Amino acid sequence: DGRIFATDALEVAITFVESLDNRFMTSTASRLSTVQREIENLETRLNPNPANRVATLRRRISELERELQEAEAGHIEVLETHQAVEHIRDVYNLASSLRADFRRVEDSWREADRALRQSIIGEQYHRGDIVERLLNDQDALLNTPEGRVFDSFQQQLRQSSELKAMSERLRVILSHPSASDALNRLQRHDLRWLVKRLVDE
Amino acid sequence: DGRIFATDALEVAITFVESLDNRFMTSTASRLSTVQREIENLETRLNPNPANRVATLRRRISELERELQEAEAGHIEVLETHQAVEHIRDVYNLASSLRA
Amino acid sequence: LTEIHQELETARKQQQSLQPVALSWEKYQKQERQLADWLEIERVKAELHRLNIELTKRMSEAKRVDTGALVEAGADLDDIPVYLQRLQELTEEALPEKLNRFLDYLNRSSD
Amino acid sequence: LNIELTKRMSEAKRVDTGALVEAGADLDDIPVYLQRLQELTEEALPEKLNRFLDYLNRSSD
Amino acid sequence: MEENTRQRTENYISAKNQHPAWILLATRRAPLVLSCLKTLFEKSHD
Amino acid sequence: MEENTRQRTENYISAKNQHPAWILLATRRAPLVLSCLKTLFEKSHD
Repeated sequence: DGRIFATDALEVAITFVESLDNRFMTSTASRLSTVQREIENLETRLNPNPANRVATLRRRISELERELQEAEAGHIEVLETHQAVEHIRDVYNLASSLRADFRRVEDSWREADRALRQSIIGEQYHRGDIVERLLNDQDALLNTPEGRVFDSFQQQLRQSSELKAMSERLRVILSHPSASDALNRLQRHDLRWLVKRLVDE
Repeated sequence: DGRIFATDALEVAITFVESLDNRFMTSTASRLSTVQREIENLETRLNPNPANRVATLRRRISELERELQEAEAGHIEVLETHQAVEHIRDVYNLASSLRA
Repeated sequence: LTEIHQELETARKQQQSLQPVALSWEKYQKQERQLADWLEIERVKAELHRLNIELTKRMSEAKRVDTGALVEAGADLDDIPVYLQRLQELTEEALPEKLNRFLDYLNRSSD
Repeated sequence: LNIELTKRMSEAKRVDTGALVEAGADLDDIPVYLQRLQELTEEALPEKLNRFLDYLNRSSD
Repeated sequence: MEENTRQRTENYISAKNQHPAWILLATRRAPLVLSCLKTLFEKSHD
Repeated sequence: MEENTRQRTENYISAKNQHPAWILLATRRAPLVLSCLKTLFEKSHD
């Protein structure tokens, strides 16, 4: 169009330079609990046994029930000045990774367009592998590698409720006094409008 | 001691080179649910209100009990082949990050 | 490099052979659905006979240039799915990877 | 059977070097192939083996 | 087995000589191009 | 405000000329050293 678009190669290089200077934590107490928690659901959502999903599920209520009984007595635990900062930083790093491979998906479709045209050009019976793809109204560019992960990512993103759910929680978190200590203006602003840009991207 | 130890600069360069070739995706269906849940638990464990936590855990117990009621009838949902692969990849990436 | 180029050329030939099989399978599916909806008939059955003849000829051609995966299956209608899968598995991953590899090694021996 | 025939017909076209290239792979083409077979069983094989043996004796000896 | 250590050196060399990311970094004018490109794409993605 | 685009180019140039990682990447023998060091440190961390 007369315009230059970034590719994954540029995004990879930019990532290296940005990480070159001070970069957020990843070997933290947080993101260790997160991996604890991520492994939790995966096995609960992976076991084919009905009973195990029964067994592992009930206990969570038992543990979940007990905590509130403590809560009713006024046993609410504020995290810390420093612990909250780390959790905010970890959350920022995890969220920021959601837009990492948007460029990579576009590259795949460009290549798929490249490969598809070559097959049409390089195949000696064009009449066959043209109608089979023209009469159809499917994607015709079905790059099932990154490009179908994007299709799945789209389905989760388009779901309402939850997306507005984060946006309110984010501004709640960005409002915390320790949040300004953890992040800076640029990082705070980027995190706040994160869901908006994800939809635009 | 006569031995060479790596520094953070070398680790950064090695990370860049390794990510140069094919690398696991983070803009996936998974790692979006993961961020949902992480922000959820951060919000629940950051609030200073006792009553808000009361409500949060009570709602979670309600949903969890409903899920188990569904499970007892044999309503266990295997994720998928591709979905399982994606979740495994996301978990691998998240864990591997720990030693950075 | 020549070994890699031979791998890529075989993959390209396999995909080129497979595509006509997918086309003919789609046409067979259309005709079979028309016949099933109908259930005069003899003409539909003869069309299905011709389409199956073309199907099996394409299957034999695809098995012709194959060097593996299609070896398990046979040139019969019940083996259509596997062939179809192979085609996808090529257009996705065999052909691109191979191609990339080739375009890498070519520049490794020259530049 | 028709399917079977055509498949074997294809196999023939696998190995022929132009003996039946012009011919197709349809039952209408059955006679052509048959004729070729008889030729391969009448003059081609015998006379060509005789030529091979004559060469292997005049040469190599 | 050193193949993983002899083949791997090949991949790095090929990556160094072929990947746009590494090529751009190794170029003696890398900071200028990256700074302009990063600034350009920071504001707009269309 | 262009300060974030001029100071940033300055930071990029400084990193390119000073940071061990970028210096190593830009060096014309980067693949060999990187491969050797990665192979060495893959097995032992003491």
